[PDB]
Amino acid sequence: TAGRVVRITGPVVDVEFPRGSVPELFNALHAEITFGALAKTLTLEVAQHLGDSLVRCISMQPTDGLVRGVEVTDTGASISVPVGDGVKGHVFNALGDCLDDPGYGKDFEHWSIHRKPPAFSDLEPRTEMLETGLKVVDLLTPYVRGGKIALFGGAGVGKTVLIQEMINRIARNFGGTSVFAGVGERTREGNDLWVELADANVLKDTALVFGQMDEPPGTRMRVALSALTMAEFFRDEQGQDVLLFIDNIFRFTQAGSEVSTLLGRMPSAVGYQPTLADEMGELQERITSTRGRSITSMQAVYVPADDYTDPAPATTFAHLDATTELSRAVFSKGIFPAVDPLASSSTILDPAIVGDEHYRVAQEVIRILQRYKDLQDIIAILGIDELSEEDKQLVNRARRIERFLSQNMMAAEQFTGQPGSTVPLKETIEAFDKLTKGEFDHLPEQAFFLIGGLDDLAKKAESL
Amino acid sequence: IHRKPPAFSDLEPRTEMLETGLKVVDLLTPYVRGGKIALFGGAGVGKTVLIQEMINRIARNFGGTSVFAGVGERTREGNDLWVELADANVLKDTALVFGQMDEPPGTRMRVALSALTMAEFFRDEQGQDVLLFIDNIFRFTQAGSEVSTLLGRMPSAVGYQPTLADEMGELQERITSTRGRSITSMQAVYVPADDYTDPAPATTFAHLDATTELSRAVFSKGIFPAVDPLASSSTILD
Amino acid sequence: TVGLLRGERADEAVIDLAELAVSRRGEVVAHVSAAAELSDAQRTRLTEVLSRIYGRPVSVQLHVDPELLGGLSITVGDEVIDGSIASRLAAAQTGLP
Amino acid sequence: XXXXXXXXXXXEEIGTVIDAGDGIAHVEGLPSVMTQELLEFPGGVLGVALNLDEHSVGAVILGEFEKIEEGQQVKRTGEVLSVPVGDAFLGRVVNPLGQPIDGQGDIAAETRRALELQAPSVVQRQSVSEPLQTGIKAIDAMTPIGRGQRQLIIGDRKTGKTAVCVDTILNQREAWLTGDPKQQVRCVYVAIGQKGTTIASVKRALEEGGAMEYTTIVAAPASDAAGFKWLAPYTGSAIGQHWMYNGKHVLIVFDDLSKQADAYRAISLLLRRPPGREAFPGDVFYLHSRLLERCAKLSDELGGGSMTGLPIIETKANDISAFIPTNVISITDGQCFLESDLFNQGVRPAINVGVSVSRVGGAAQIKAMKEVAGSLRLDLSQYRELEAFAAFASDLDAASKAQLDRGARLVELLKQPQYSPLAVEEQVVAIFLGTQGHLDSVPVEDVQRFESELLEHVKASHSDIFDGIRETKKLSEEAEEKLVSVINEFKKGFQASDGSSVV
Amino acid sequence: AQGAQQIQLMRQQLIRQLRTGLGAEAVNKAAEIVRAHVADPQAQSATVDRFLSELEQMAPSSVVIDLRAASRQSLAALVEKFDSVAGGLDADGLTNLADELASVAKLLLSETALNKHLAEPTDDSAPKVRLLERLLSDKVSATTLDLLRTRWSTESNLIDAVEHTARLALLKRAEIEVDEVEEQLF
Amino acid sequence: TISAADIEGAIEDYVSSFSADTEREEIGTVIDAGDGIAHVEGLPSVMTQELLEFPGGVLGVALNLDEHSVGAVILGEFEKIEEGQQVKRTGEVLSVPVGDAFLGRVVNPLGQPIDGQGDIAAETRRALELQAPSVVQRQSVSEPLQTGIKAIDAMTPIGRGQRQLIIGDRKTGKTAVCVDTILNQREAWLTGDPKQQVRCVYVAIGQKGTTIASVKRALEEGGAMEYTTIVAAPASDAAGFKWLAPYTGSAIGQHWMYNGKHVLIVFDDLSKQADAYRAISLLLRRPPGREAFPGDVFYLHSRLLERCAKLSDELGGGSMTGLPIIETKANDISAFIPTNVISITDGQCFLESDLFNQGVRPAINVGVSVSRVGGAAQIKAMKEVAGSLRLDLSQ
Amino acid sequence: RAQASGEVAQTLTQADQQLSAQGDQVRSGLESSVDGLSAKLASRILGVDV
Ligand SMILES: Nc1ncnc2c1ncn2[C@@H]1O[C@H](COP(=O)(O)OP(=O)(O)OP(=O)(O)O)[C@@H](O)[C@H]1O
Ligand SMILES: Nc1ncnc2c1ncn2[C@@H]1O[C@H](COP(=O)(O)OP(=O)(O)OP(=O)(O)O)[C@@H](O)[C@H]1O
Ligand SMILES: Nc1ncnc2c1ncn2[C@@H]1O[C@H](COP(=O)(O)OP(=O)(O)O)[C@@H](O)[C@H]1O
Ligand SMILES: [Mg+2]
Ligand SMILES: [Mg+2]
Ligand SMILES: [Mg+2]
Repeated sequence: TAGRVVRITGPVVDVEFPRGSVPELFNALHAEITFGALAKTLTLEVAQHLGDSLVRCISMQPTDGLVRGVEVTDTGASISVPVGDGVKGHVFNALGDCLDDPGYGKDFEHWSIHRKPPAFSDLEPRTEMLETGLKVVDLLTPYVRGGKIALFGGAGVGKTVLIQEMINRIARNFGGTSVFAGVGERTREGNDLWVELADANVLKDTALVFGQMDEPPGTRMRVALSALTMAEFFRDEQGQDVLLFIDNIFRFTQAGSEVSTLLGRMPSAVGYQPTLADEMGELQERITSTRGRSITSMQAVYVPADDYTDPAPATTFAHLDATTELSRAVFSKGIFPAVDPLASSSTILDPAIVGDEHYRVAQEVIRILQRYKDLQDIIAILGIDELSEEDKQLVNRARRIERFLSQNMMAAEQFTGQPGSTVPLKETIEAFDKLTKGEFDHLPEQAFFLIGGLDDLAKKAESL
Repeated sequence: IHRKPPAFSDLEPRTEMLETGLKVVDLLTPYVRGGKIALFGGAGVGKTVLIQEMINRIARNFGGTSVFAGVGERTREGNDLWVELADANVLKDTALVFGQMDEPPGTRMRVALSALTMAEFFRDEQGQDVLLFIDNIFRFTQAGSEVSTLLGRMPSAVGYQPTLADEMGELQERITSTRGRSITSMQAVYVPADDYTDPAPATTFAHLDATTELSRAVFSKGIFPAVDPLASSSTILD
Repeated sequence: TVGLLRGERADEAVIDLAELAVSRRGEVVAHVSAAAELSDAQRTRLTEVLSRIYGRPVSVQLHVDPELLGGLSITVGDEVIDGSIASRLAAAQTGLP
Repeated sequence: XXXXXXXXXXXEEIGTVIDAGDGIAHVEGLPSVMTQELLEFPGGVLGVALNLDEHSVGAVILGEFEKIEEGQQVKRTGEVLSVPVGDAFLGRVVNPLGQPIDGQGDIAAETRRALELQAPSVVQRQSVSEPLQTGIKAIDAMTPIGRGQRQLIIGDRKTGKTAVCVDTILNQREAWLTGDPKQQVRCVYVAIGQKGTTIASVKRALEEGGAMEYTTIVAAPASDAAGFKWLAPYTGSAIGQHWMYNGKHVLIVFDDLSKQADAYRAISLLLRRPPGREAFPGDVFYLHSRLLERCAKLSDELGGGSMTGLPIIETKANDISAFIPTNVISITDGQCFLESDLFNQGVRPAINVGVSVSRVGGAAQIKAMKEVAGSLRLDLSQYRELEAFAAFASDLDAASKAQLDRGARLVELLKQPQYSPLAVEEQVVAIFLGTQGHLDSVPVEDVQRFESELLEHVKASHSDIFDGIRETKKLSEEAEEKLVSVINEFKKGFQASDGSSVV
Repeated sequence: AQGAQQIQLMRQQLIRQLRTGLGAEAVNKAAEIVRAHVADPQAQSATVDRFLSELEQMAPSSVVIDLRAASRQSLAALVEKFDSVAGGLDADGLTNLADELASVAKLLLSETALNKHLAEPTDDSAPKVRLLERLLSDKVSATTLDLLRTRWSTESNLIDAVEHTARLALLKRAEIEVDEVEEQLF
Repeated sequence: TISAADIEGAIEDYVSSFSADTEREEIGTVIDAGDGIAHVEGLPSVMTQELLEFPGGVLGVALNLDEHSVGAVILGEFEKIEEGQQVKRTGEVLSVPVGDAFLGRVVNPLGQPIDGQGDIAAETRRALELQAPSVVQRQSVSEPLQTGIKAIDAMTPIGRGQRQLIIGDRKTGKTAVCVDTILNQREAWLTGDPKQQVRCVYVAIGQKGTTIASVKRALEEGGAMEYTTIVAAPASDAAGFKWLAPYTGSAIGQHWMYNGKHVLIVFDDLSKQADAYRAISLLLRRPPGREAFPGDVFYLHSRLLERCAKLSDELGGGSMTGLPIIETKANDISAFIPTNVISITDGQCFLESDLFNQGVRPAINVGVSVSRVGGAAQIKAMKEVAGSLRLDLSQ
Repeated sequence: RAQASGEVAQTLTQADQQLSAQGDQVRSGLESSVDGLSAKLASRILGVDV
């Protein structure tokens, strides 16, 4: 005995079941579409109970071709993804289907994507700094080994460049095992990544799960859970340390809104779903470094219309330990990676963790840039000349500090042709201390763009 | 609690100035004895202090009677007022009614009308002039808006009940001083989001002879009592 | 009844028909569950008890099930007696410090 | 026993419209209809069955909804939302339903393809490593477009977007005349919300240039119902995909994609779905991405075909930070922002060299152009800032002045007239003239003439330059020396509109 | 001092761990002992008897109750009119009235507008009675029309009342076997 | 050392004490479930805001009582719920366990432990919606809550029985200030005098687990967990816990308060409570008011904060001091929820990032910040040396 | 500070191992009592001296 479809509205499908055989929430159901070249087996996920033995489900595939009255069979379990050391090296989708080898993973151990987060008693905060080799990050927003990092920004400001750069900075040398969740990003980038990780030979040590934009919202929101399951398996069972890249996690909340509008739930503010914070929290709290093991996560967050006050970014800000924030304005200045020094933040930027020499320089730089950002309102009208000398001396080196935060990243080599640069922390501290104290105030601003370290600064200045 | 306001036949305008001893008030926003006076202000600029100062300055010299309506105000300042009035002798002649914000919408709506019923008794049945203080009369329409969507009214503009104008008028028109029997009303008004355009202040402004409009911009400069000299206005400044 | 169901569920409809039949008989009906059928004397005693727990006399329909390994459970109106020993095992398990 | 009784009890469909309003209808019956099935009504009107309720079916009406009324019979077509497709569409103007609107005749369709067919997955695709020559100097030099790329043409009202895309379509004729499908690009021009006269003008321009041998137009003019505007991009991509999976190369222009957003806003609000930002429904992203992800280059295991997309977006007062602009910028692989403040001065096409980017980059640029032009972008950006500075410099060093004049002459070089696409073999020379400094002696006011004449000089004599470039896609020294000799020989024969010779 | 406090904390946690382990094994073994005891109906019936004694000890009835008041009163008036009709009726005439009431129920559900009009309760119901009679006297037995000559709040309940009267009539015909009908219905 | 006698005695005492009342009680059935909401049929005798008991041990609050259904918010894991299953009534209006055994624990909003250190020997149960003390029962704030922060204790003092909103933007020093205020109380706690030692409650709403743990161990570093309780409604938990945590915190506080103790309550942060209440109300399909917030979002905070005050000597003289935190999107104070809390509380400490970034730390904007009880909550000496510092710095 | 922290760590570890051994000692004794306690609990559940 099994159920029947009785309503269809986009990817959302209502199914009626016998009186006593209603499926539990988040159970997976199978249905058939038999029109033609469009035919396929649909997986539906139970999202609600509507009463009278009727339940409302989210389709993981496009419903096109689904006719009313077709039978629907309950699997009795949630959507299950393959887990195991054999997962590494291959590409998967949200439903556990391998794309590189269709039959792969059918015989592996299967874990449910829906799981409760770790007990509070097993949580412990991390403080060990992670050295990436980017000046602005390592100085003002030091990442945490085993913490949660995020890259915010609008459209067309450097999510992908900086994300693959950080892949080169961490994953290229990380001794552990990596997972890459592509949540609603463009597919061409996924193919580029699948090729690049093989060129660099890193592929054999990382797993990829993709849910790109073309897919309907129902799976577009579950892809994150699908990959997080493999990440937390590598965490809890194998005991390895893990890197969990996710791009872009805003599309998870966007798919949540799309499915919400169909489920019939009333809209919140500007038009997101209610429980937005609850879904995002249920997702993010699972990505945590429990005692004795670690899962380092770098997330990308989209920001529509550059409205940093949009409820979704404003919500996701709460779950992150490090938050690099890109900006349109800094990008227009030609600065790259275009990080906003005053908006970005990191919780471990305190003297007890990073040391006094680092903290003092970071805070002096922040003070200089803040005074600059306050004088901008006059700078824009009357130019620098109107300012008093205590302000003009400050602005002259503020511009230089700002431009020196730029760096010639390895990823940009494919566009600019200039090779990449990695700098150690101590050299960055020395350089910015010298800058704030004025040992380089005599050089022109254009000398500072996209340098790298200090020796490269001298080499470039000599040529001008 | 509920009674229709006095007929238009019995109303006359008031033109006797009330001296308070506040430089800005006495100069730019002269008050009217027997009129309707209001303080306006966003959150935190000090309305509750200024209204207690008006109690200190008027009700001390005032030989008549007085009533204080706590409409959705915070309780600590009501207790401070109850203790202060008993430290002086004024309490012998001052009635107090409290419907503070710890209570649900019903009491926040009807407490104003109850204190106003007491004031109307003093006005009509005795003729002894009286001072009616209300703090804060925005919580009345606020509670109305809170209950609106549950009663079945469709929400209007930024989110007040549609009956706002008439629901507020049925109250305000009762505080009037009919001829030969005065009520001096002093009511504090909250301005949401410091938005003087919000429908509630915009509707309240019409029922008042003098408005001592506080502003956060002045308060941040340390100017205290922080009255905005430009926005504040009075009809007796002729 | 089937000719005029007008939207109700068949099972609930027939059960309401039975409830009407018994009410018109002047009694009420309770649903009883236990691991084994009680004896005739036991049923007469059960009726004698329910006639003291409720005013008008209560008739009974027995839904035997091995879940209630011991004892019996009674449902009437929308009130219930949780007398089964399995509920006692569940309680002792959950009540543990 | 129960089973047999149940079977005994259990022992061409036509529906009826119960409700109709403003481009949407509700239909009774049709128990066996598929979701998004193309229903048909008595008036010769079609519909899309979006919502299937327990008692009625919601159908968005395509075309003249005026002809629908309560009590009309509705019948199944038996086809999921689909359009006819084939090679026969080449040279025809069709409405989103695949029906001919030009009155030129019937369509000898090959087959039918559904619109909701999913894009090719990560494993099926290939890198964008193949040049889609646009013929605009300001684009092929600095922002090259590869086959399988999505290049946004975002700009302001009246800034030459449609002109640029028509030039891109016209440039492909030099390739069409070769029979090999690997070069033989074919095109589709999807017109959404454009004026009928503008579509007619595009039709005429393409006919005059010979582009209609290989271009298909899908017309959803402003007069028609929102549903046509909503479908036009999807039916255009459906026409393209059939060629794409067969191993052809396709170029899709969407002019303009913001009005599909507006049409879907209308449709959604008529269905009473709760709107989001800018009153748009929450799923406009799944509209534009569902459309643009279809564009790809396929792996050779699937046919080496590709489809290139050039979506146009109209920006309110150059506010590139708006909702739909940022949504499409987040989907496409680059943008060529056409600034109006430059268009009115005469910089045409008005490509903003600072904001424009090609996120594929020089991978799809031929080696000749890659060497000659690859420096131009940053040089022009620094020239623009140098000009912004020197605009109020009472005096400045000679080096700044020389860089300023070089920049001004490069800017004057980049612009070109409408409907005048230049082959890459000529674009490389046109940019060589500037980057290598041979223009350093010609007055600005003549530069645009100078280049346009020299390309004809090299066209009549010393053809081995263009041929050597074309046949190897790199500019060899044995040709560069003859090029420089021809340039210096021409400089003596050329003359300005006023003043002296050009040395 | 904080270190020593943590020592004491770990000691308490150890006490808790052994305590919970003991309790869990205790309850599991008690479940085993219970299921071992409950293996024959001699235990089942005895346990039911013990529960019966405990329920005899239970407090006496304390709830009188064990779609709205106006509709309920209309249903009770229908019940009284049926009491009169049945006092007059017999099993054969009872079945005739039941069939007539089932037919009139089918009519009322077919002609929805009539139910929507008639179901509105008002004083001066006599003209409504005449409207009813003009059709009830033709296709319905005199007794069915006499009972039908009877205030309900909604058309759904007014229609259900006809089925109610028909059930009452057929059950009374059965009574003229109450236990048999009840048992077969269950 | 550990002994067998204690373990054996506890196990045997439970075993011998075990008994079941076998009481008759009312039953209902779930007809709808989803997003943390459940519609239950039956339960005629159910009280408004009664605790319903679902079969997986999960609890719920009956907020809506319709003519044919009861609307309940599930306070726990809603995944286990199924349509058609049984639901019991508890016979208890929404209440939480309270007792001085909560000191040092971390508890779910329902008052059950999540620190893992075992069950809590609760003293009694207290309803979460008891009425605030009236104008007559209260007393004038006249004694200081020493924060140890110069910019506050001198310029904008906090007194016992005072409400001082801490209103800032992201990463400005809200949690820092409140944690420091809790830490500074040890020098008074160690005196053992109940009339000056301050007991603390840190309510975490919407905080991520590792942040709650960092706060916990920062308090342990300073010995604050000897007198501090933590009510943790982490991000993962359903909107119900997130909406409820402030009220259970206030109840745990009010018990000590009315027993004659002095209490301090930090809410971190009430904007998350407003968001959770919005979510719950929208799932129950109440028509929202301005900015999609529930119509009565003000009454959510007012009856939470007004319930902290100083009692008169006739009720033991105890007090409860609140320090609610508000997070302001894009550093505008003139918004809906911040301007509500500003009007419910007695004073504002406004933390501005543009001051934090220029060395002024804690980043108290001296102009907007105020303490309306003021110098009455200060020792004489500070009133002398700091009597006008706020106005002078604003000028 | 360092000296006191080292002493604290030593105390913690020594107590850890001692408590492990002591718990191992006592739980063996508890294994004997558990069965009688279970019989008592079963007697409570059934309502008779099982
Ligand atoms: N290459 C060119 N050089 C100079 N001017 C041009 C060129 N192309 C177009 N224009 C100008 O722009 C007009 C046509 O522009 P076009 O139709 O491309 O604008 P558009 O971006 O399509 O605006 P809309 O979308 O509103 O039609 C021409 O009539 C001409 O004035
Ligand atoms: N008084 C101070 N002096 C110097 N640094 C400080 C001070 N107070 C806080 N900080 C630092 O600034 C950062 C502030 O983070 P904080 O703990 O205040 O987050 P928050 O304000 O609680 O934000 P959220 O409410 O979102 O957690 C921390 O890294 C902390 O070390
Ligand atoms: N250092 C740099 N130099 C030059 N261009 C850069 C640099 N960093 C990033 N970019 C450009 O920015 C673009 C980033 O796009 P992307 O981050 O993918 O946007 P989104 O993620 O919003 O789609 C790239 O195409 C790249 O060309
Ligand atoms: Mg990206
Ligand atoms: Mg155009
Ligand atoms: Mg905080």
